[PDB]
This record gives sequence, C-alpha cells and structure tokens, in this order.
Amino acid sequence: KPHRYRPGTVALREIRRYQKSTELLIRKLPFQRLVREIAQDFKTDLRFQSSAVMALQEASEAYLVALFEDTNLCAIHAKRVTIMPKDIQLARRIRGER
Amino acid sequence: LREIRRYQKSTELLIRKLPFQRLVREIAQDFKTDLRFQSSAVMALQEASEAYLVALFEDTNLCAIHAKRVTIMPKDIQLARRIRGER
Amino acid sequence: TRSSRAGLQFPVGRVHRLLRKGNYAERVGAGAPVYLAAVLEYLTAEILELAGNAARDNKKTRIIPRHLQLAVRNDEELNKLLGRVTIAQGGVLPNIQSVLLP
Amino acid sequence: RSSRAGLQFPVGRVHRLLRKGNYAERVGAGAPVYLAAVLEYLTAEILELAGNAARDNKKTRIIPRHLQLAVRNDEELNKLLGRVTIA
Amino acid sequence: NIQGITKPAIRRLARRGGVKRISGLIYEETRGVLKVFLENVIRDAVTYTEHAKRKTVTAMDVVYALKRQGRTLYGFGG
Amino acid sequence: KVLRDNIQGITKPAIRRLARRGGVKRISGLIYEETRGVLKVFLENVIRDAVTYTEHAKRKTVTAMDVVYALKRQGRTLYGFG
Amino acid sequence: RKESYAIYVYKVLKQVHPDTGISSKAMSIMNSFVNDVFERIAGEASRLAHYNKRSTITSREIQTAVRLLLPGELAKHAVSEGTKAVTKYTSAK
Amino acid sequence: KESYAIYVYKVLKQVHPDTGISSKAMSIMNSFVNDVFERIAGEASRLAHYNKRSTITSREIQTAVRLLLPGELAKHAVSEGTKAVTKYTSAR
DNA sequence: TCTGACACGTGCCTGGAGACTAGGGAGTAATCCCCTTGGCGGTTAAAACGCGGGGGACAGCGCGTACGTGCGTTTAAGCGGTGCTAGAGCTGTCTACGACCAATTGAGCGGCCTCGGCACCGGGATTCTCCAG
DNA sequence: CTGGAGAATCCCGGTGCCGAGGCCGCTCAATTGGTCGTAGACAGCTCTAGCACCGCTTAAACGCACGTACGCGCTGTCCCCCGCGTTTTAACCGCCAAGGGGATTACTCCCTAGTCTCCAGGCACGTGTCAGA
Repeated sequence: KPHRYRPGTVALREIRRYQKSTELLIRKLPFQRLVREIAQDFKTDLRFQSSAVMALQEASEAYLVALFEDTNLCAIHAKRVTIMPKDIQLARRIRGER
Repeated sequence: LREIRRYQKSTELLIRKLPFQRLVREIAQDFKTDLRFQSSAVMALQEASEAYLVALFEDTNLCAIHAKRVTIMPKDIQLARRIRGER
Repeated sequence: TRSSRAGLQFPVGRVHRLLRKGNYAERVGAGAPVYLAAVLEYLTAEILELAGNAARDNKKTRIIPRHLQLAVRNDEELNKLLGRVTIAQGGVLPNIQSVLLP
Repeated sequence: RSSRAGLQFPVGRVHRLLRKGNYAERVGAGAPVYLAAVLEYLTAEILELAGNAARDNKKTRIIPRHLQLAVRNDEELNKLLGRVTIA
Repeated sequence: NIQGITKPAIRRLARRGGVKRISGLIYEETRGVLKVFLENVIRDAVTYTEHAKRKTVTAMDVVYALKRQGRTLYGFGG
Repeated sequence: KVLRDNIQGITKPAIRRLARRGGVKRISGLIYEETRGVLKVFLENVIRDAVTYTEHAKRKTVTAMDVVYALKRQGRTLYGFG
Repeated sequence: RKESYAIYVYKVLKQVHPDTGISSKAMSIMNSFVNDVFERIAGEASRLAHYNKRSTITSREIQTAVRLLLPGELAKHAVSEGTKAVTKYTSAK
Repeated sequence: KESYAIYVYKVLKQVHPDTGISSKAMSIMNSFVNDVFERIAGEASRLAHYNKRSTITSREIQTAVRLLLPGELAKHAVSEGTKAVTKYTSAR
C-alpha cells in the first residue's frame, strides 16, 4: 500500500521521463540574480537578458550531457558504472584541452 | 637507460627510406593515382604518423594508467579516437 | 529574379548578399551559392522530414527539443559536421546503453 | 618605425602579414605596434629559454631534443599549443 | 551567494540531462567545473562588454563566447 | 609498378621504441595490426585532404607543405616542416 | 518587423509537407544554423584561398572545401544536388 | 631565409654574437609565430565582427590577446606593449 | 675523432617608411521605451531531516602468458653510383574575366492583423511494473 | 516463478490563450550590359630532382629458444549515496508602471589606404674557422 519503488525505478523515470522529455527545470530569475551577484565583481549597473540566462540553462544542461556521456565512457571502459573525480576530470582532459 | 634512453632518447626517424616510402607510394596509389619517392615529404608522413602515435598512445596510455592496467585492449584506442573524433 | 532563374527556392540574391557582406577575403564563388543553397536545402529537407514525421508520430506538428536534437543528430555525417556544437532546446538523445540501464 | 618604436621586432613585416592575412581594411593606429611588442615579449621569453637551453651542454644551439626539454617542461604555451609536434 | 545554485535541482536537470548516477564527490567538483566554465563565459562576456560601450549583454554574446569555447548554441540568433 | 604488403614498413621494433617508450607493458602482437589500422584511417584522412589540396594545386609531385596543410586541416599542425 | 533565415525553410517545408507548423525556437535554430554553416564554409574557402595562393575565391574552392568537410552521402547530394543545380543555372549568364 | 630568421637571430646576436644554430629550429619558430599570429589576428577580425564594429586596432588586439592568453603575461604584454605604443606616439 | 655552413661580406635587391590624396565611422545629443525601483497578492519550487532500503568498486587468491632478450641472420637498403629529363616556377602575353552603375524592379518591408494554433482542459485510454502470487 | 492496480503516460477533442498563420504596396536591395577595373592560367621549359638507373654486404628487421612476468574473474566484503514525504521559506507566477539610459536617430568630429618616392637591411651566393659532422 505505500507506493515506494525498486532501486532504479527513479533512474528508470530519469531515462524514460527525463531522457524522453527534455525541458529546462530550474527557475531562470534566481540564476539571473546569480549572474547579477557574480557580475558585481566586474562592473556596476549591467543589464542582462532573460534569453541569456535561459541560454545559460540550455548550455548548462547540454554541458551536463557532454560531461555525463564522456564521464560514462571513462567509467565503463574501466569497467565501472558510477562516476568519480578521476573520470570527470579525465573526461574533461581527454578532449585535448588538458 | 633501456626504456628512457634507448626507447625514449631517439627522436630521429626510424625507418629505412625506400620500403616505407613505397608504403607511402602504395597506399597513395590506392586512393588517388600519387605520393612518390619523396625525400622530405615521405619523412613528414612518417613524422606525422609517429607523432600521432605519440598522441593516441599517450592519452591511451593515461586511460590505461588510471584503469589499473599496464596492458592494452582495443577499446582504449577506440575511445581515444572517439573523444578526439577520429572514429 | 535570378533565384527562380537559377532553379532555386532559396534567394540567390540574398545568399549573394551574405557573400559580399560576409567579407571573408575580385569575386565570390561562381556556382558556389547555388551549390551551398542546394546542399542546405537538401539537408534542411531531410531534417524537416525527420522532425515532421517523427513528431507527427505523437500527433504533434511542430518540433519539440527532443525532436529538435533527435532531428539534428539522426544524420550521422551532419552529426560529424556538428560534433562540437551545442543544440539549444535539445535535451538528450536515444543513446541509452545497456550499462545506462539501471 | 619599428626601431623608431625602439623595439626589437619589425612592425612593418608583421603588419604586412596582418594585411595579407586579409581580415579587414581598417588596420589599427597602433595594432601591429602593440601586437609586435607582445610577440617581442613572449618571443624574448622563449629565446631566453633558447639561450639557457642552448647553454645546457656548452652549446649555442637548441635542437628538437632541447625543444622537447623546453616545451615538455613548458606550461604557458605548451598549454596553449596542444596538437603540436616539434620534429 | 553561490547557494543560489540549488544542488537537488542541479541534480534534477542532471537527470533531465540523462545522468544516471551521481557520486557524493561529484557535486563540489562539478561546482568547480561550472565554476571555471561559467567564469570563462562571464569573463569573456565582460571583455566584450568592456571593449564595447553597452550595459546590456545579449544571448548572442553567449553565442560569441561559446564560439570561442567550442560549445556554440543555436536558437538565439547570430 | 605493382606494390603489395608494405604495412610492415611501419615496423614492430619502431612500435617497441614509441610504444615501449610509453611505458606500457606486454604490448600485444595481436593489437599491432589494429594500431596499423588506426594508422591506416588517420593517414588516409591526411593523405585524402592532402591529395585534394595538391589536386587543387594540380601538381604531380607533392610537396611537404601540402602535408602541413593536411594536418592543419585536422588541427594537428606540427613544427619543423615549414 | 521580424527577421530570420527560416522563412524559406518553412517554404521548402510546405514544398515537402504542406500542412505542418513550426516552432519559433526552430526558426532561430535554422537562422543560427544557416549563419554557422555559412561562416564555416566561407572559412574553409578562405583557408584554401590562402592554400592555393589566389587572391580570388571562386566556386572551385567552395566545392572542394565542401568535399573536404563532408565525407560520403552529403557528398552524393552535394555534387548531385549541388553540381546538378549549378548545371541547372549556369547554361546562361 | 623566408622566415622570421633575421630578427630571431638578430636579438640572438644581441645576446650571443658568436652563435651557431640551424635553419630547422628557425622554421619551427616560423610555424610557431605564424601560427599564433594568425590565431590572434583572426580573433581580432571576428572580435570586431561579433560586436558590430568596423574597426580593428590595439583594443581588438588587446582584448583578443586577453581572450587567447590572459594573465600576468598579458599584464606585461599591455605594459611593454602599451608603454611601447606610448613611446612610438612620442618618439619616431 | 674529424672537418665545413653560417659569420661575414657582396650582388642585388625589395619591402619598410613616409607624404600626398580623397576619404567616413564611433562618441555623443536627442526621443520612445524594456525594464529598475518599488509595490501587490496568491501559489508554489524544491528539499532539510528522518525513515527505508539495497548497493559500488575492488581485493584475496589463483591462472596464467607472451613479446622481449639473446643470438643469428639477411635481402632490401646502405652506400655508392647513372642518365635523360619530370616538373616547379617561371616565362610574356594573350586570353579572359568582374564591380558599379545607367537604370529600377520585385518579394520582403511596412504595416498591421487573425482566428484558430496548439495549450489547456475533458474525458478517456495506456502501460508497464514492482510488489502481490 | 509470473502478473495485474495504479500511478505515470498518452489520444484525441474542443477552443480559442494567442501564435501559427494572415496579406498586400512598396521600398530597399537589386538585374543587366558596357565601361571601367582586373587576376590567373596560357604553352614551353630549366636545371633540381623525376622517373628511370644499378651492385653488394652488412642494416635493421625478422626469426628461434629461453624466459619472464602481467591482467583478470568468482566470491566475498562490507560499503553510503539515494530517495519518500510532507513541508520547508522565502521565491513563483502573474501584474504593473514609469521614466532612464537602452535602443535608435541624428550631429559631430573626424578619415587612413594606395601609389610613389626614400631608403637600407636583407637574400642567395661565395670563404673559413671554430663552429660543424
């Protein structure tokens, strides 16, 4: 009667729902205020775009897609299903930037 | 001294000119009718090849080192070519 | 105009306007704008084909971010030309490995 | 104007390669002056590396062995030059 | 206040990005990764701002920055 | 005029020099030809765009500068050839 | 007013799928895509324009640059659709 | 020699008048300075392009260098580069 | 241990450098305006803490295995030795080609809209799956 | 071991929230032929090397017999980051306004590339020892 799950059914909802549906999920305005607060260290009274911060969420999630996929390949070629410091850092390295 | 100096000190080109020069000629025929008995250009081909082997064997080598191994399986060079985008 | 006279659906005049005002150099390419317009119209036609049909498989007629990225990535060589690009409104791909199964 | 900028490297040669690189028609008021002074700076850095590295073996010459010493011990431009092999 | 970055919601768009498992060590170092990449785009964004004479940055400026950083995004013009 | 089987010109002791220079132990003989396959695809890419380059330059005896442009096309420009 | 590089994209869409809608985000995707592909191809034509050591960029450099960038089936419809389209125009001025 | 030869060994003769070297490493520096050169100049070109400006000068060069390689090396670059520009504005 | 190509100088430039010579783009004043400053109200985005459950990679230990080393070889290449010209850049120019405009003409621009597009309900139908047998 | 309630997940279906669609004169970009403005190959060929030219032993690769020397799997091992769940706290969603510098239009001060004259360090060619092989 409690509708609790199987350990992976949340990740099944991740792959099915979250890999099927592809929409941005975090609210734009507080992160826009974060771009304001981090931007305080540069110059006074800057104006931004809603579309620039939505571009920040888009580049953030696609950035997570690329980091996640090569992080996976670094795990799985080394016979691992979980992600570590060495595979995220090495994953960033093996593009040829580092 | 064997590995570092014998295997690592050599930086000049390693192959006798005429055979692999004919490898350049032979494979070059096999795509467009032709790289020739080129003196310095064929040497640029060998230098390019071995330097590219330095790169793929070095990131391949790092993939080997972190993966608790000191031998090779083809998946490593496949992944290196993947992340560079050779594959 | 010459765009129709080129047997083109795309404006050869406007494409040539991109050439002269693009400033990437006495002339620009002779057949080249017709050439690029033909290729881009072709790959455009197949990507619209993929998003239209694949999106139409869910009764919807426009392109969702899932169908945006999938529509882009379902051509392997276009994926090769766009391997280092970011797709805004894309989300993810159907590349679910068996090791990506929980 | 290069020696009349009091600097070591030519502003007209580097400027001519800027022009024939065909970027825009408006060349800067002092753009090759400043640019040639920056490459005077960092080129002077790698040539001080060339004098010390040449003098590693009582020599006046760096070779690609010494260039692998400097570059494989380099951080700035070896970080900045990734896919580059000194033959 | 970097705590505006809300970590379970960062995990939510990670899941939306397809992320299957996250170790505990991943969070702070990932804050490092977005920290450096994000300081790169706000950094070069500020360089474009200083070269020009605007106080209103654009998403097209982020397109310019990602063009320099090899993660160019469409869907905003340019 | 007819040339066959020169892939061994990329010799095994050279693979010992660079591959054993890499510090990898037990570098298998069952993998060497696959490495030559990686060499095959890479080298046919740079020779590919190289021969398109000198094909545009319409020359029959290719210069090394063409090879420099070929590696340059893949971003793998190296120093010491021009 | 409005501007994009996708009004002809949905024109050719109606040439292929006459009853089909278009999302605005896809219109900007197509606009940014046309400009990106344009700057890449013109970039390679500029690079070969150095390489061939000409002060002239004609269709030869663009076509061979397209031959440089896309391998096989894009090449099929590139020389096919591209070159045949050039054949369709260039019999006259 | 069709290279950066004369200035590299010119200042090398300023540091060591009895110098024996090879043309090959000079070609290495020729590809190096030409390569980084076209990188920076292309960055200034697209730099003026992106911000809808039709001028390329030491601001475009300056910020372009800041994009490709910032840091204290950039601080000395604007130091001797900028003060050098000041000198050329005063002495010719 | 044995010795010769750049330091240095000389033909022979050939590109830096500068002055006319017409020439045009960014800082800034000035007008509407997207939103900054300030105000408003109801609803909610998301997640500490506590309970609940399985879960991650990796070694102990054992199997094991293979190219390198040493030693020897071995023909193409090394090294020495050919010949007329293949071809790269050059030869002068023809041979040939291209922008702006006189003149302006055509679909997006300018100008406004629209009515149903697809988002949101409406009700119903899937669905697969993890806890039941 | 299989197999449905049940919560997550569609499928039309209507209806306009309003955006995909709704639409024509004109204007700004623009088509066509000569003049003005103009860049690369043209066929033939020169001397470095292109293609055709050649003999032997030792050059580095190929191969034989020790010999060594490395990953990888089953099972345990105890490992640990995760998620339900209402509630957690301001943030969220929707509402806005009004002039200010943003965005845009106009003023203003600016506007340096191209050809030729000036000129001098620099390139290929030639000596020679200390740098060079």
